[PDB]
Amino acid sequence: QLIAVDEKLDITTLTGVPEEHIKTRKVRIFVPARNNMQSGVNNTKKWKMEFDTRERWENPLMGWSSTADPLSNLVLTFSTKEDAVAFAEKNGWSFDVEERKVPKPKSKSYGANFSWNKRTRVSTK
Amino acid sequence: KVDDAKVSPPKRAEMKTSMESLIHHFKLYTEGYQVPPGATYTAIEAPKGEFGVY
Amino acid sequence: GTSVKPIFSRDMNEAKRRVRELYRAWYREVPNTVHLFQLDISVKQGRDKVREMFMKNAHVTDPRVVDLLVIKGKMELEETINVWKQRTHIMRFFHETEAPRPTDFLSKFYVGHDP
Amino acid sequence: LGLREIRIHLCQRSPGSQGVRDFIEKRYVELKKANPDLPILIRECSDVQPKLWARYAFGQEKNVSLNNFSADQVTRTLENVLSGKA
Amino acid sequence: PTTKPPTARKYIWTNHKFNVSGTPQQYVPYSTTRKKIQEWVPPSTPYK
Amino acid sequence: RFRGEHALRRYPSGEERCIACKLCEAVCPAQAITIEAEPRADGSRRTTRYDIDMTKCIYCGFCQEACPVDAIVEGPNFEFSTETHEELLYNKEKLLNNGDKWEAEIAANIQADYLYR
Amino acid sequence: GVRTSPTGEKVTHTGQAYDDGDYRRVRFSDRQKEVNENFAIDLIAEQPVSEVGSRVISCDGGGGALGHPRVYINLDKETKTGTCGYCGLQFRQPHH
Amino acid sequence: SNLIEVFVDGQSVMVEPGTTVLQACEKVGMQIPRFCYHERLSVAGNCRMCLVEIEKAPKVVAACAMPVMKGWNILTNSEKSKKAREGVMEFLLANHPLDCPICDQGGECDLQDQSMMFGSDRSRFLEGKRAVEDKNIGPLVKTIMTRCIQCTRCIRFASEIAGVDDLGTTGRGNDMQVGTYIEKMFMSELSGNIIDICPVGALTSKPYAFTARPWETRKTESIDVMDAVGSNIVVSTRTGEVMRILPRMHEDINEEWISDKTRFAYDGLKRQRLTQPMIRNEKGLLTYTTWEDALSRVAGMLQSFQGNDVAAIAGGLVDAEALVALKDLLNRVDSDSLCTEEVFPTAGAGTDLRSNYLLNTTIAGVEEADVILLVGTNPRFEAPLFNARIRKSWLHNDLKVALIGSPVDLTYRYDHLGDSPKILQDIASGNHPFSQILKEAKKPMVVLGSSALQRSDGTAILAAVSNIAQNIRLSSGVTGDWKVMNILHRIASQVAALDLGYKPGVEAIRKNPPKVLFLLGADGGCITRQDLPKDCFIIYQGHHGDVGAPMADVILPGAAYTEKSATYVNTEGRAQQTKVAVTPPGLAREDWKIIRALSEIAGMTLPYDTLDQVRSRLEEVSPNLVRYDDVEGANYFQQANELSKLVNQQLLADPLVPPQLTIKDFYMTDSISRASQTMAKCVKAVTEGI
Amino acid sequence: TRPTIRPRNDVVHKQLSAFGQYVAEILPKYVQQVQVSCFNELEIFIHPDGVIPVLTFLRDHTNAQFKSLADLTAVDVPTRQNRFEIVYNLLSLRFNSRIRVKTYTDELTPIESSVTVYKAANWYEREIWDMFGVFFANHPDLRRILTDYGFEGHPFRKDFPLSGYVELRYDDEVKRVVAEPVELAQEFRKFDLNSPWEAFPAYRQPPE
Ligand code: SF4
Ligand code: SF4
Ligand code: SF4
Ligand code: SF4
Ligand code: FES
Ligand SMILES: [Mg+2]
Ligand SMILES: [Zn+2]
Repeated sequence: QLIAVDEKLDITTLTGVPEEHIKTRKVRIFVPARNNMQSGVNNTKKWKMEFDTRERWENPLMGWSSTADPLSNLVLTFSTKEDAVAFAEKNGWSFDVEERKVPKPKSKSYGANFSWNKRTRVSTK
Repeated sequence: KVDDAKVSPPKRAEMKTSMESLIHHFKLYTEGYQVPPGATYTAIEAPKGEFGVY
Repeated sequence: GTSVKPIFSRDMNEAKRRVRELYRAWYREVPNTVHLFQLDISVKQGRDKVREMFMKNAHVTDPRVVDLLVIKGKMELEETINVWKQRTHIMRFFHETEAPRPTDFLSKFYVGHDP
Repeated sequence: LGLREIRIHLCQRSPGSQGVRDFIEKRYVELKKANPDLPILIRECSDVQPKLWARYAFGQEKNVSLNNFSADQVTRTLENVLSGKA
Repeated sequence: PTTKPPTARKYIWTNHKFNVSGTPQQYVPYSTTRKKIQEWVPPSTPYK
Repeated sequence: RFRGEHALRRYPSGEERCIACKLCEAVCPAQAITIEAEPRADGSRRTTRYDIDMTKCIYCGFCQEACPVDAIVEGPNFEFSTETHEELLYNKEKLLNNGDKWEAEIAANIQADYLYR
Repeated sequence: GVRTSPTGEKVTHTGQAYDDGDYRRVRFSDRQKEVNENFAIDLIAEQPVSEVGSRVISCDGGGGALGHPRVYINLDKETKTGTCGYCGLQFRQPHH
Repeated sequence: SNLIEVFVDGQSVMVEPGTTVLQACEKVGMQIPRFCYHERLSVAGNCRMCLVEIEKAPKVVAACAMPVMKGWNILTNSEKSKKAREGVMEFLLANHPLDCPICDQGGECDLQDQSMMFGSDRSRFLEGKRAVEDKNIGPLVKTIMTRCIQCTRCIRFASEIAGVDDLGTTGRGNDMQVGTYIEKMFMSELSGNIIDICPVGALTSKPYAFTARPWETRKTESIDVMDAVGSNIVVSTRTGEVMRILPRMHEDINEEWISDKTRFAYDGLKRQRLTQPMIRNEKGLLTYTTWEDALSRVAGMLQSFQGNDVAAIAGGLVDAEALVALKDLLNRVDSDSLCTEEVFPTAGAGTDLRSNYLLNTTIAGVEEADVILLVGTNPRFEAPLFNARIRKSWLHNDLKVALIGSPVDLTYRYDHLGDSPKILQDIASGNHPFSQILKEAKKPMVVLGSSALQRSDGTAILAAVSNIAQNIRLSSGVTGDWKVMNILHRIASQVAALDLGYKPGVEAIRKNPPKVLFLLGADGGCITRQDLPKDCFIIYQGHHGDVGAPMADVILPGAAYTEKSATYVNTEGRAQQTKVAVTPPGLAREDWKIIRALSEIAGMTLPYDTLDQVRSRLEEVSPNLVRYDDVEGANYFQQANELSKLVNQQLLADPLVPPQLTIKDFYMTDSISRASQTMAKCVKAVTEGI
Repeated sequence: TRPTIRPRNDVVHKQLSAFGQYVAEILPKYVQQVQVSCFNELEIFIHPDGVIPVLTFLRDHTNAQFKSLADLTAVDVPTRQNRFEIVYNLLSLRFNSRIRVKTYTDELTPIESSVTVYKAANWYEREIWDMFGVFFANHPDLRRILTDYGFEGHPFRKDFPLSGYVELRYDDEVKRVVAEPVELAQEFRKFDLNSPWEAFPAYRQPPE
């Protein structure tokens, strides 16, 4: 049979994550903005979760870039904002949510290029 | 190798001679080819037994 | 209702009984661990560490989470009893080579950017 | 003891903030010209509740709720704040 | 190489060196890039 | 076709072949290559950092397949054991010295295989 | 084209040299700083400019498929030379 | 209503009349290939990559320029469409140079990606390629014309968005080229956007050249602080270093562009930075020291003095968190002398009402007005994106624009009334034809710049402008919620400071010269040591070495806007937050953390310990600062007008003159852009062509 | 279409579809979906309660006889309410065929051990528990198989970092190997490779 729990989901004690990387982290739930160098929109369909940027310093040897936080590369993918919120909440991380930005529809008119009295007329093609 | 430059890299002379070959070489060695979504279990008769990849 | 199924326990009372049984087993085992692994700690230190490990997650109210925690504790006890573990594994519970990390605002401000 | 600033947090279209809205629309100008050198900061709350903040010397401040108050009530409590009482 | 000599280049070493690890001629690595952030230099003259 | 110690090559005039396209850095399966670049004083596209961690490298030869100008190669040398770990972290000067040291053999090896590539 | 620094350290083609204050110079004590002797900028500056009789010229770096990708260079600017973006060789049209 | 039904691959879509085939296709999530079509630019139709097959139609149509018709069945993946794409890509690649390994566009190239996704995988072109000569159009945009695919995107952007007609085509057929036909630098406050719009490596960033590849960079989304527009941006970083700045689309604000100072002055952050605490030694020279020593000296001098003696000045790049922390710290000392360099009139309502000092109409509201009056403002340089929105409304909505001030060039034709401020009174009293013009306008806007409030008679000016707005609201009645009254700010920290209760201006310092001064990023040079008594203690907290640093006794290094999660308030009143891209260099710290640590040392410790607690404090002081995209607020124009009509100071007989008269004075305005070498190159290029 | 494109076998596709219909008819209590891929692989989606009956039927039925467990593993999809996907790969020697059985679970719900059905499953279940944290009920001896003794976390989860949280080194003062928080001389460099242009129209999702 069933037991009918009435608590809130909390799996933090089972994930093995150190206490520092649970309470002091702030994840961001957002849809990435389109790269302004390209017109494609295929990279703005899903939701992303990433952690706050921590310190990076120069290696004394070779001058490479060193890090001390293990979550500097972790990025998750979600179908909806609610799924990401649920994941972050059950993992114990505090989060910020940014609402999805959509380009508003525009009214395009090729004939407006040659208007008789409007300022839309184009001097060159 | 398969004569499909969107999967297999072109020859070096083609990459250094024609535009399409250079573009495909660049993209295959930086991003790599995209594989359509799906899942397979493929198994061969390896010398130690059945060797498979899901 | 929430329509959930258990692992072992139906409510928190059975889970607490399992926790007490695991605590008894670990408390009994500590002196043998000190003898077999040739640890330089005392039995009191080992039992204090066991109590601290138990208290680290004393805030859990989900019986399923408590059940899984007890299963993991039994796994660790089985590793300790059979000597699969080595002296380094036992001594990792004490963090002997880690310098203390200060917790007040001023020291954190002095050392670096991390909050 | 020495008042330095007055802050009112009233929401734009909540029913409970109607009294504070009416007070600001009617009697705020008179209070402002009566105290031409007193900062009375009007700011907007979210859906929680209305409030009024009063700041004194050396960083001391306390807040009084204005929920469901009418214009008369908010004028009353505000002029209690602007005198050496409460 | 007697019958088939290699191509001559101005940059090819004229003197071969063997494995110099463990000697004072051993290679020591270092960063080959310049400074990233330049600091502000305070003025050298008094202010009052 | 043997894959050995890495080297950086030059054109017959002495100008470097590498143009900082970073294809080798992108394709490297071990993330063993680190590159930085900027316009040279004469406007050329050249690197300021070209490091290969040889204790990260798996010697797969992907970098020399990806290179479009044959700038980075795996040369025939295989006897380069060291006495310290730091001697196996190559920077650009070390790789250019290796290229100048082994070019006479590297060019002949390339002449014998480029028709299979 | 190696020139020495005030501390005696050789200056690399990239221009990196340790400052007097810097402690990292200790790694070169009882050892040496590896510096390549052939500055490619000075070597490519030595090459003569080719003169051709067309507005467009092609460069592949020499050696056919052993050079760089083949590119075409415009030579209309009379007060300049066309430079290959891969090789650095220069071309021009006969003037004066 | 008037929606019609069309089918994209057999799926029914209801669309408005005049909708193009491309828009109908994207209504169901299918993006058509494109090179010359940009949704914010005029349709060209030249590339021919968007050709698709309509069912039962023998000829393919250009999806970017063809209006959909009822009952049409677009076939985006048919054989004819695919073959058209392959042929067009083949023609595009025939003359393209083999430049990908040396091209900065490589890895983020539309030509590359669309060749991979819609073209063939090999070539059958067996001829020689063309090669065109390069052009010089300034120190900002690198030009390599051989890569040009003749999209004509740059020409259309220059004509329509930037208002500059310097770009065009010369010659015909294969020989046709894009350029200026003469040596002329395409210099504009928005010129750097042609790099983004160009789909190939023909136009690229010159400061960015050869430094990074797109797959390497890590993207951080934050806000621009170089003005009060608050443009949304993306910070590209690699291995702990800022590489470049890119626009991030925000329809209400910037939309898809950023100004050249926003794009190119990031190099300023790299040089002249404060990295360690500094104090004065025996010889009066600044000497490196630890955090503890400097904090102890500042705390001692802060405990030594109380009340009016302690004072502070906030600069142009300060965030809300640090402002509220400094305000709390000085309030604990019983000080109220917390001031900003930018002056706002304090008469009447002053800072009490939020509407008095904000752009009430908002940036997106410019697209609805038909008459806008600008007084003492140079929008093109002060708020380039706001000027761009004004030009967009001028072009697409026939917006009528009038200016009061010196006849600056705004890139669009406006009506010049004059520069004498008497015209303000003539319009207010109804004795001006433009008063009648405003009377008849349905959605009028009046915009007064903050640069005209810097004069001695600026307060009177505010009253005069307000009188005009009252007359408009009276004669034209109430249109509902239109908010004719507006103020255009040029400083990123000004509105947040005003919200916090900071005293606008700096006159309180002059009338009560203090002994302990706090310079929070104040580099405007408004107060020297002449205006202060001798042996005065001056503390500077900032990130750069500029006007305010060498005059201080203790230096506390802070973090720039790329190195912290900070709150900034827009001219409209919208509150936006930044994100950490790279940590502060050396020993520099977060500003609010520095102030909180100093408060702990001085004994008057502040309650908040984490950033969330500081933002809770910000909510306590002003709740609008934690609503991170809200821009709607109540309007109290009537009360402000009442309180503003009781003081009658006279105007000045000095024509209004904008601080930046010409383009050269646009580039270097603040601490970061003064340390930028790219901005210096731009200034040199505009002052002399060569 | 001839030289470079993989050939498709229609006869095999028909047989697998018919057998999937057969299995779905016989066990309606547990089968939620039956699928056959275009490269001829058959999948069966079941309810977690039917793990044992379905596997037993597929092993013991005369028309099935999948007597060998080829592979058993898990896949983590964090966007799903049931995080984990359990995949069984079975091979039939009698009929020279392969089949795949799938089910789902979350972090707190155990799955029945399939050890009684297959002897081979004992190690696979241990690996699933070690790498993902999925608990299997009635396992003969469930414990870590691949990770170090006392290792904390489940490394195959998407949320777990690639380099982990701790490293090992030898310490001379305590004269043993010690564990400390990971610090890296060179941080792993994250690449953003995905193209902003769609690759495969046949898999396009509705725009919601
Ligand atoms: S051989 Fe392979 S692993 Fe080594 S550097 Fe080249 S690409 Fe990287
Ligand atoms: S070595 Fe070759 S592949 Fe690597 S950056 Fe240089 S030119 Fe590109
Ligand atoms: S712009 Fe042309 S040369 Fe540059 S990466 Fe794209 S296709 Fe290659
Ligand atoms: S420079 Fe760029 S935007 Fe202008 S025509 Fe050429 S490809 Fe198009
Ligand atoms: S996008 Fe339609 S012709 Fe260019
Ligand atoms: Mg471009
Ligand atoms: Zn060349």
